[PDB]
Amino acid sequence: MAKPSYVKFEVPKELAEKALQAVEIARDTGKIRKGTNETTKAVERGQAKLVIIAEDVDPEEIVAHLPPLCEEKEIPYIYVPSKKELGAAAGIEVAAASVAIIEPGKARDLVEEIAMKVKELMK
Amino acid sequence: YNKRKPRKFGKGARRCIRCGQYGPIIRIQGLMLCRHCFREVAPKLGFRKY
Amino acid sequence: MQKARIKIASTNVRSLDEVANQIKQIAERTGVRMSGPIPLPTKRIRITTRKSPDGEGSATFDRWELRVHKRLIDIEADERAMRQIMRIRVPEDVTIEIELIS
Amino acid sequence: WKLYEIKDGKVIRKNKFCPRCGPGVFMADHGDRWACGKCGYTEWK
Amino acid sequence: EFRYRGYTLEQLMNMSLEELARLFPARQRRSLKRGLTPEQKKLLRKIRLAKKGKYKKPIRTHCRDMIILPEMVGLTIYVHNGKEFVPVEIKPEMIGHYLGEFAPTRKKVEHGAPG
RNA sequence: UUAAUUGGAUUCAACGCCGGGAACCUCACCGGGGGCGACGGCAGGAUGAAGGCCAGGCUGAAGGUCUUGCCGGACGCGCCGAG
Repeated sequence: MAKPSYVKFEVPKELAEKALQAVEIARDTGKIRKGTNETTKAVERGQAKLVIIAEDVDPEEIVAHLPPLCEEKEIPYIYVPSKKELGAAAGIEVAAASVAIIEPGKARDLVEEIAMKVKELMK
Repeated sequence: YNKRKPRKFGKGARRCIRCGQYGPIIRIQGLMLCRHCFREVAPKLGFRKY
Repeated sequence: MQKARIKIASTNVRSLDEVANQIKQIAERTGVRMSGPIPLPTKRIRITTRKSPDGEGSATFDRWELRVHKRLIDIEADERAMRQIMRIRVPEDVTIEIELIS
Repeated sequence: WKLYEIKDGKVIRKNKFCPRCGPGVFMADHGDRWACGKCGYTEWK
Repeated sequence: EFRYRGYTLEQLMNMSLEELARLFPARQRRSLKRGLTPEQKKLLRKIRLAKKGKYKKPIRTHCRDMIILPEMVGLTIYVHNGKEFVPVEIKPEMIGHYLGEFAPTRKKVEHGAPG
């Protein structure tokens, strides 16, 4: 299983789990924008503090624009091995292709860590 | 589109307070009551027969 | 000299008489000239309506009435005298309106 | 999201931003005009 | 030739709306002074675009109250009588009259055997 | 008679009666147009509106309808029970 073309770094299992946990915590006690349209809208608006992107998305054009945009706007972005897991972390039955944390809520320490652990990935 | 047009005048303008009928409404000093509705509440209002 | 004019309007006759008597009894206790209660005309609201809810049968009419009575009490200027009138217990059906004429 | 192309690390966008309500509003590229369908605003090309 | 208050149809053409209405009776002139309805104004836009050729649709209408002016002359318009749009063609002689006058809505009543 | 003149009322006790005022409204008639149908289940969802929107055509007109494409940033097509 070759990684999708938009992939720029390999996320460890623990780091993906922490990203999903931050998504859950930001849903509960913060704000997460669900769906890639609102993800791009917030990242363009600059209100996103982290971007979680699925890896098993069959049409890669949905998430082909998220890595370079995120590197353009200096908003850290992280990957998760499944969009079903991202929908579960976001509390929506449909598979959440991507999630944009606006208010980390009680995930701040995680996101601040995750971003740092994202900041070592492209290095 | 579903909003009734605003009628200040005409039979449609005034509706009975109690039963809402668009027909006979008594407006002597601000009742807004259907003529049927008046008979059952006149004693409550203090009206007496003489 | 300054005069205080009190209009007392009510459907109930006896409540009107009670309030007027209360003001009167306050008057000579306070020792201030108090012109006697003048009973103005009693206004008679009359409403005539057909009895029949439907249209069938003989045409019959019912005439309902309100008689609202009104008395005028003029009193002279003494702050003690006009202080003792907000303390009056006033029944619900009686309405008092007090103005001040030079 | 299909209205966001990206080339050489910068995002090109297939339509204009409507100035009346700031970003987040794509609006019609009719060829002859930049027509905004949030309120009917139209800037003819 | 056709004359209206001592003026011809083409003479009527060049008169301003106020002077034109001054030839109308009190009812129509005062209706005009009070202002046409917005729907009447939309119909006026329609008929004026038709007279310039841009508006090629067979022109209908509901505004029975639209008072005929000299500018409607020579055009076919279909007024709603309540069930369908009866057609009328505007000759010069309808200047000073309402559309609803020429849009029949009640059928002819004739008399048969009593019940 | 009418597409329609909405219905009730039949002597005493139906016929300036319900209608106690019909240009709209009243309105229940007729013609035409437009929007729905609470709340549950089946299915969908958000991948984005269900609602509005320029330029038009239809449409009396009404982004109602469609060409066109936006929003709108949020869950509501269709069938069944039931409203």
